[PDB]
Amino acid sequence: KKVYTTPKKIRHKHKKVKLAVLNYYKVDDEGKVAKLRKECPNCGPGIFLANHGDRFYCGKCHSTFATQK
Amino acid sequence: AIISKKRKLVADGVFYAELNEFFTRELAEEGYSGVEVRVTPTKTEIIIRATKVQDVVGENGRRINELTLLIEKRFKYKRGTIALYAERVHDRGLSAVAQAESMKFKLLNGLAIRRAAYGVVRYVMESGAKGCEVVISGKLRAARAKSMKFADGFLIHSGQPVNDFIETATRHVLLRQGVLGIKVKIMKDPSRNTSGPKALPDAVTIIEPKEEEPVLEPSVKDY
RNA sequence: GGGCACCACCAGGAGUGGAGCCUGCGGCUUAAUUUGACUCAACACGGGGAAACUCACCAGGUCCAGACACAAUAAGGAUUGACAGAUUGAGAGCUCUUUCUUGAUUUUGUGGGUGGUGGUGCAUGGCCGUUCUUAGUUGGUGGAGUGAUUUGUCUGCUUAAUUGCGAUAACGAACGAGACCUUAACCUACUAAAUAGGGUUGCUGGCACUUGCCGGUUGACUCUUCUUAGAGGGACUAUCGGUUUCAAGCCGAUGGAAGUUUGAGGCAAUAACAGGUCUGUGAUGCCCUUAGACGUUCUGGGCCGCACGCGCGCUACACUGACGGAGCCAGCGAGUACAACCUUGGCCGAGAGGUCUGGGUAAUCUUGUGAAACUCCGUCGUGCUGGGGAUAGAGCAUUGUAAUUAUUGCUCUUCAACGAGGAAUUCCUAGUAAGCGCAAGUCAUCAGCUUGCGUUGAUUACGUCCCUGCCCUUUGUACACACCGC
RNA sequence: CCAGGAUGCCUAGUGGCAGCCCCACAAUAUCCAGGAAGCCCUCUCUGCGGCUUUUCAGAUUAGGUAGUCGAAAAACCUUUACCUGCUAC
Ligand SMILES: [Mg+2]
Ligand SMILES: [Mg+2]
Ligand SMILES: [Mg+2]
Ligand SMILES: [Mg+2]
Ligand SMILES: [Mg+2]
Ligand SMILES: [Mg+2]
Ligand SMILES: [Mg+2]
Ligand SMILES: [Mg+2]
Ligand SMILES: [Mg+2]
Ligand SMILES: [Mg+2]
Ligand SMILES: [Mg+2]
Ligand SMILES: [Mg+2]
Ligand SMILES: [Mg+2]
Ligand SMILES: [Mg+2]
Ligand SMILES: [Mg+2]
Ligand SMILES: [Mg+2]
Ligand SMILES: [Mg+2]
Ligand SMILES: [Mg+2]
Ligand SMILES: [Zn+2]
Repeated sequence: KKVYTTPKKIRHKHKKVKLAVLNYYKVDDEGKVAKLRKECPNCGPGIFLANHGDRFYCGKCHSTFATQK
Repeated sequence: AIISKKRKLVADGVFYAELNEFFTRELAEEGYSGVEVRVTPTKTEIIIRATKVQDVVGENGRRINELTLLIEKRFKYKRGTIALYAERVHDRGLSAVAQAESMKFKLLNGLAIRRAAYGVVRYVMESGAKGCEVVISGKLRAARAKSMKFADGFLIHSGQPVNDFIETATRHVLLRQGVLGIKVKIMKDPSRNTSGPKALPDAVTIIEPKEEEPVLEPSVKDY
């Protein structure tokens, strides 16, 4: 057979940078809750917006926002 | 449904072939030989010839039922329109496929091959073949391949007396060292063939003549 | 010495080899122009006419399809997903920009599989090819040998044939050949038909105009010759003549549809070959490989490149023609409902091809596939000419996602080589050869290919061992891996 | 690769529908047998296949030996030959 080419640069699947008990949401009083950012208009509450410099999206609908918030 | 008649026929044939193949694959332990398909209105009768009929059956409708279900799944039929039956084979030794299967099984088990072949031949003879032949091909010891032929009686090679008379049976056998190719030809006796001619085309048996007494006067015998 | 064969030659035909062009295969070239196979038995073969797919090759990227076992994270996430533009060949989240999703699938290891048009056909199966479709092969007694063995299985003559007749330590047998089977031929003899064809007659069109001629209509009635295709017969070398130990047979006349094994095939023994195929194969041993794969999968190419060799092929070198009209006749087939098949009939278009409509799942419709080569009357007359059609340029079409490295078709234009091809060598013996087209196969689209089909239809043998091969016999053999020997 | 200059019988032909109208058959020698491109060859304008090599390998296959092929610098214009592979109830 013919020899393999060998440029060098390999690309692996990203490990994702997992993070839980994320700093979204808050509570001040104790009794009631204070939501941070916002929930989805398309789907029901529980899902939360992605916040960037005048650009939003959500993951349950893979990524489908446009309007600011 | 509703196609060119010839095309339909072809399709049916293909289906049958597939079924046969499946049976060969699956009913190895059971010692399957051949299928018989009767396509009437509503119901379709799938008859199965195997050695271990009981095994095929299971325990009053189980394995057979499963098979039926599988068939239905394959070919878009409904429950009721397929009917399987597992029947015995009238004389196993006259069958060729069955013999081949048996041989394969023996090989798998681990028996002296030549001896096994001889035994098979003997069995065939007992059953009542005019003659039979077994070829076992491959690496029967050593790396170099050999063919091993074991035969008894007559063996018609040429002509139409082959499709009519000789049942053939090929079957590969997988082992640790490699593959063994088993072929079996069983020349059924003409008298017990039923379908087609009951005798060879070249043989001309002449009946024995009957004696008479000449003269004994002119005479008469009136009523 | 004796056989046999148009894969041998005679007697002839058609040729190929030359010409151009197709296509195989070398050689070179190229990232890569994937590979298998080289006397017959490699070279239009791999059903291999590659536009991607196919595909194995190259440049590049994607994906896990890493089964299962066992631990490291075990939700303070295992890993799954992810629009936006840069990114990217690129509306490949391929990612690095991102900060949202996903919930224990996984995943990180370690046993363990799995896939591979990776390797090895000189590790195998099966299938195929070839010795060989030649006439060869075997054993049971019995005889000859201590024996391996031998005879049978053979001087002769026959036959396509170890086919027979004969002669005979051989007798009777089996396989192979033959028989067999399928098809191709005959049936005014049967069984049959508005899915096959006719006859009378109704209505009905035209004629001559007497009653007669051609028609068109599934209007009626009836038939089975042609049709089909069921069951049977029929050919057995039959009758006669010679010829041959008056045998096997062969040769000639007669009749007969048939007298070449009636023609053509299908199958086709023993023993084999280091023949081919591990690129048909969830046929497979072992090796290799085995998560940036030699797995897969996308994307763009490539098998098609050209100083040049050979191999199948087509087109022509014209006057037995060319071109126009006109005449006008086959047989094998094949053909869709979950697809897009064959596609008449009507209109548009010089064409190709478009359109509307049908008919057909098919002796019904395409289809009488009114195929060509042919036949008739005219135009050019033996000039590289109107022979010949290559290379060329342009446009018009179609197939498909994609046509440049013209896919193919059509339209105009360009008009090259080649005045029957040297040494060589192929094929052939009758509905054959050669010509001619059709036909399916592959097929979205492409025929110069192929398996068949019919149409037109000859010349010359009907022998021989000169060559070539093969077969036997007798001989010789320091060979037995067997002359590529020793 | 070449061509005829003239001493001459030529001969105003013989055949096939002679007729002019085409076909074929008939005219010794030739004297020269001569000219043009190519012509054994040697230096140049200084060519691409040798020289060794060192790196490897393609492989050549059933296995192996000896040679050969492929990518990198220096003067000169073959992939074959040969060794070795297998047995009874
Ligand atoms: Mg690669
Ligand atoms: Mg026989
Ligand atoms: Mg036969
Ligand atoms: Mg041959
Ligand atoms: Mg090609
Ligand atoms: Mg060919
Ligand atoms: Mg193509
Ligand atoms: Mg594969
Ligand atoms: Mg493999
Ligand atoms: Mg082999
Ligand atoms: Mg080989
Ligand atoms: Mg004896
Ligand atoms: Mg002998
Ligand atoms: Mg006679
Ligand atoms: Mg015949
Ligand atoms: Mg028809
Ligand atoms: Mg011209
Ligand atoms: Mg082709
Ligand atoms: Zn959403």
